[PDB]
Amino acid sequence: SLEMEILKQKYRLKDLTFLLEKQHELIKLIIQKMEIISET
Amino acid sequence: SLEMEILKQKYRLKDLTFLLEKQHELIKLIIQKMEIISET
Amino acid sequence: ISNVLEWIIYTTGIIFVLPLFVEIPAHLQWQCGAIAVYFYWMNFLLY
Amino acid sequence: ADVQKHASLKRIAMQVELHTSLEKKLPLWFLRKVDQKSTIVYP
Amino acid sequence: SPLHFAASYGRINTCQRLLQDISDTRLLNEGDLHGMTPLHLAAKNGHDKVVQLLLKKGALFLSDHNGWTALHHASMGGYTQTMKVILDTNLKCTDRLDEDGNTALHFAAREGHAKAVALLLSHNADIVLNKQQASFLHLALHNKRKEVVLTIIRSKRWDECLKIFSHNSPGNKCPITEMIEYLPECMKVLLDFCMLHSTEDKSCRDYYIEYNFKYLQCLTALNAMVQNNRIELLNHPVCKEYLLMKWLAYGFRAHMMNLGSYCLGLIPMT
Repeated sequence: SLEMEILKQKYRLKDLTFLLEKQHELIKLIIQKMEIISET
Repeated sequence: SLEMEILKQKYRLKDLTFLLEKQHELIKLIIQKMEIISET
Repeated sequence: ISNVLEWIIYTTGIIFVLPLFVEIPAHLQWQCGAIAVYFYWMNFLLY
Repeated sequence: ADVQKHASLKRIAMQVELHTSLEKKLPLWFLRKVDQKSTIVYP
Repeated sequence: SPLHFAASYGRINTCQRLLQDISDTRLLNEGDLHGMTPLHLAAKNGHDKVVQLLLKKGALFLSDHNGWTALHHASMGGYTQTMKVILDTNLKCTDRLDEDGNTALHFAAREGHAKAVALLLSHNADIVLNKQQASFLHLALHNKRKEVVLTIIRSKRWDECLKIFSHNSPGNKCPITEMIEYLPECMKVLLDFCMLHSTEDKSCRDYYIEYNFKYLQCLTALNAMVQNNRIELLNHPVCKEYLLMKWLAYGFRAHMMNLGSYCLGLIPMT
């Protein structure tokens, strides 16, 4: 089945790297809005 | 297909693990700058 | 089988040539020759 | 067609097993006199 | 407790406020549940400012309940910046051993951190066996760490690194016969040094190329390549010239002596 098993592994990896590229842009938003005082 | 389809999966995985290694160093930076009171 | 063919060659190539010292029936000389001459070449492949 | 799957290695495995069998049976002074640490080629 | 958190997460402005009471080092050198100091926690997480601040304030190269130093923790993470700060205070730290005899360079190699290996190996790190009788190069090889093994082979100290192993070990062999077993593309990278080209113009009648065999002798290397099915190293020009030489040296002579003693009967009988 490898000539579609790896195509399924591709779909799984593709929508994983899309989920991480969505998550990276929440972590940048935390640093952008985070309150920093006296621990700079 | 496998003899280039796995090679394409290699690139898709390589620029995923590089995106996580860029993101791990924002999460360390949040703990480094974050104001902490009433948890210590 | 290399160790076995070397006995078939040397025990028979002697009999093909025993008339260098001992007279022997012509039929036994060439019946041994037909075996010795064959196995010398069959066993050359193993070299 | 399964010997031909290994033939390109089997050639070299036969040579390595031959030359090492001779290194186990030649005396050491002869190997030191005859073997050679580097070789030139002129293509 | 509180400074262990502040140092463990690089929280430099909290360290400058806990340590502002600089009248005694009893906190700055303190123990832990795992026996680490604040300097170990800063090194463990790669915080190149805090590991420096603690060394500036009065930290000490004490050790974990496992015997690990700050430099062992810095090496374990590959944090070259924290190592470079430690080595700028006390390069005499580098040789320290844990409970299993691992020098700092064993960890930088085992964890696969090539730029950390380059920093310790270019400084005077002591290449030494651990108490499982392995060198740092065996720890790289038994973990398939290509860029560490390749950095060691590229480095100006390779000719010290290869010599250091315990012959009586059943687990650790001569490193070439470990590379052939675990990382054959490093063995290809090593044999590329063994091809020398004299004139840079292969069409010229004055052209030559030269092969050096020092890694193929102790046929130990080629037996290891056969036993590990390394067809692409057996086909490498250095290996082809090594076998052709070995055959021209005595292999052809011993064969033609044996075949000649047979042929001296074969032909006369026909």
